[PDB]
Amino acid sequence: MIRDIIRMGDKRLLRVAPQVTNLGSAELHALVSDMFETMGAAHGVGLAAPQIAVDLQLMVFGFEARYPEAPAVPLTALANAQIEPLSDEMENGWEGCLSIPGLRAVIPRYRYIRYRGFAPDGSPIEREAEGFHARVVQHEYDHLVGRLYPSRIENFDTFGFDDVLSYDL
Amino acid sequence: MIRDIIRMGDKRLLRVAPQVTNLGSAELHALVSDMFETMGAAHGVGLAAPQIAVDLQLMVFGFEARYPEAPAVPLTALANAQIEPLSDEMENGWEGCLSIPGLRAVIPRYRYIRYRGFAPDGSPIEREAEGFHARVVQHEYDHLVGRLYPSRIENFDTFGFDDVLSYDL
Ligand SMILES: CCOC(=O)CNC(=O)c1csc(C)c1
Ligand SMILES: CCOC(=O)CNC(=O)c1csc(C)c1
Ligand code: NA
Ligand code: NA
Repeated sequence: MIRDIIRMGDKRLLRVAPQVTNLGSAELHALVSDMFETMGAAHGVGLAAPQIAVDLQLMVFGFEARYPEAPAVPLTALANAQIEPLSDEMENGWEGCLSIPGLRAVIPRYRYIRYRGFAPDGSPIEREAEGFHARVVQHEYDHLVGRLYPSRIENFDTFGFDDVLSYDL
Repeated sequence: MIRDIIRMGDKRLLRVAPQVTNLGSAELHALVSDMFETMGAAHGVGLAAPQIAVDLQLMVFGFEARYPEAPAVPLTALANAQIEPLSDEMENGWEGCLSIPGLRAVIPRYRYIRYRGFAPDGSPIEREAEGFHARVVQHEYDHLVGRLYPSRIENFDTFGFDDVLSYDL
């Protein structure tokens, strides 16, 4: 089932979500399937559970094919994500958010991370990630601690409506 | 004539506008009349010339009657505005912007200012202003130096879509 995505301004996006504790359950599997369905209908590249007003440490992300420079990111559902930078190096790049429709900004992120957590069937996931793959997971992780991209913008010249911006990163 | 209001992302909002040098002219008077007409159709409380893609130090503002707590602000067209705080005191309050439709945030502004400049007929204007009157003029003045309200937000919990926010200032 497609779920409504809540918009910035909704206090439910500002919460610190608790951990997932029903790994392997039918209920988590249904939630995850809704999330992938919801992300897909919205043409997203990542979606975090608080964006459908579900207070849990859970995100889905990935796509084959709008982010032209971005290589494929495997379709992944990750519960209880933890992230650690693997270098100090920051890289700037474009982000939008389905809870902030119409807009985008340049945001600095760590270029190189490791992330760890669990797949919905309860098996561990741990991966080193870089570039857009890494950015997507850091952006979704922010949602789980009640953070959205605008509080991360450094250059406000790059923040604007997607159909109007001509900032050349 | 109603002019298109350009949206955030348009580089023309990021310019430092030059001064008005045609005080008393038919051309300025027509521009000002368009501005008041444009602001009115959009139900604004202030509009700055760069928001209609006119690179000039010029703003219109004021209204009898959406900002419930706000008393009447006289209808005013101000060219070559200069602003000086009359106290260090900051006050938080809600702002939106016609170049950023759908959104609003809490923004700190000086509670008490003086502003000076010229009416379109070339006579001097100078006024002490406080509260919402003061805020409106500071917000429009920012447009003349290529600044929009998001680069002034301190509390990102208060930034969101007008139909969704339940932040209680
Ligand atoms: C209609 C398509 O909109 C979008 O996908 C806008 N961008 C995102 O939602 C996004 C999530 S993580 C990240 C790095 C970007
Ligand atoms: C549709 C009505 O929208 C608005 O008026 C949104 N707020 C403004 O544009 C504004 C200009 S100065 C200031 C303090 C607020
Ligand atoms: Na919070
Ligand atoms: Na600028």
